[PDB]
Amino acid sequence: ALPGYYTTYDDRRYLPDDVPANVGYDAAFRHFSQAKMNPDLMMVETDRDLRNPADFLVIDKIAKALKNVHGIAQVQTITRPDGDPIEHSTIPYTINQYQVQKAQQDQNMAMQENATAMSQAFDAAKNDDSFYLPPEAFETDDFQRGMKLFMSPDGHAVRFTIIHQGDPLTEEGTARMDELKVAAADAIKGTPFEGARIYLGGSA
Amino acid sequence: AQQDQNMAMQENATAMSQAFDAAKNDDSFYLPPEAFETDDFQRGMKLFMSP
Amino acid sequence: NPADFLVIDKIAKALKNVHGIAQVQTITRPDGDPIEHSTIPYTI
Amino acid sequence: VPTLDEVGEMRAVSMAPNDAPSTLAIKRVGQVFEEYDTSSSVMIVLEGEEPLGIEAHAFYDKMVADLRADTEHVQHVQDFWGDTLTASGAQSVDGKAAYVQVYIAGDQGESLANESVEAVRKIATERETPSGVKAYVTGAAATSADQRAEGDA
Repeated sequence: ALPGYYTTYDDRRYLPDDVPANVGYDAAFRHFSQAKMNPDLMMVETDRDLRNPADFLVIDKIAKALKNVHGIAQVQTITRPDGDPIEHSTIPYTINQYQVQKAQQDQNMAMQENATAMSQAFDAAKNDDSFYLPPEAFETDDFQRGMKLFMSPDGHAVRFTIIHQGDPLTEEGTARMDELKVAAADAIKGTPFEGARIYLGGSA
Repeated sequence: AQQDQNMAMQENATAMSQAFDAAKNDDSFYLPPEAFETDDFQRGMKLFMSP
Repeated sequence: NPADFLVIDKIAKALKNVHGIAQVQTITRPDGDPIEHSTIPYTI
Repeated sequence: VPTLDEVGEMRAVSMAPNDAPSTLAIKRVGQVFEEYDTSSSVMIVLEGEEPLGIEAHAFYDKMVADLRADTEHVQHVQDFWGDTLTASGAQSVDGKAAYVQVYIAGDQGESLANESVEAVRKIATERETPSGVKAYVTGAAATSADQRAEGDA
């Protein structure tokens, strides 16, 4: 029986169902998924203020690197407040004589229509290959509220919420930590973020 | 006013370029043919590339 | 020519992304950093 | 002296060592962001029969106010459902449930954490709720507290 031996870390399996914790777990699993009840937290800390688009690019790169790791369902942060990419953030989104003149005006409107179609296509598919947040959007109160939640008051660090796939309190759930740390370290490499400190925490 | 709108749009394009340069982004890449003629790349192509 | 330069930069990126490699320099990265004013958004 | 059960209950020991990297990371996040200094958190889950409405939001806000009022146990509450920007993440797909993460004083297993969990349960349950809305306190710390309580029982 030695080879097949394995262990689990979810204590809700080792308790009677009538206990309040099991009831809450049952409700949450009825409505939400299991991984959401036990998320993870990661903080990347630097020595300078990150409340500018240039550092936002690196932050989104780190978020993408974290999400691409196997077994990670979704990652939310200042660049992904609800786990999805911010809308209108992709680069493609940013991308007699009188009668003759009006035809050029009509052509311009058609080209304006063409750009809208591409933007809608990129938004509907939740594409996240390219990213840029213009400086004006930083002034909107929506991001002011967000930056006070996911970033420190001095703006020297940003927290990431990481949600696993399936039950996060298994052997694989505990084994996914090293992959996340390696992914973050590789994502930082080559950027001005080099020299930062990474903290990983949570149940797993 | 349309001219002023164009300049503001020109300012917007500069900000994106500055952000991408500062962040050292490297996702997309393209070197225009004209830049190949500059002596800076002429010196480089004689070092990292065979004759 | 630019067409082959695209492939060269792709190879450089693939090499750099390998674990344990600090920086790769070549004709498309003379000092280990990407050449300035080379990103597509810059052209845009 | 009292019975062994009471003495054991009032002299619990934190499950995780201080040197553990996870506890250090959580405390570092708490102290850097100037929100809390603990390392244990619970997730209050509001389950509803019909999709949650504006009255559910009002009840949620009142409960959050009550939680933040009690500085003894609760140290920091992040109301992601409260703000519209992140409201999508907190609320379920069907829209009939929502959860909020609350940080409690004391580390997991330690008797202080169990007392804090009990206080949180009291706060979340004693208040009058909209008909069809029920509160449930769950999470790792709550599971640890239930484990200890059931063993002693």
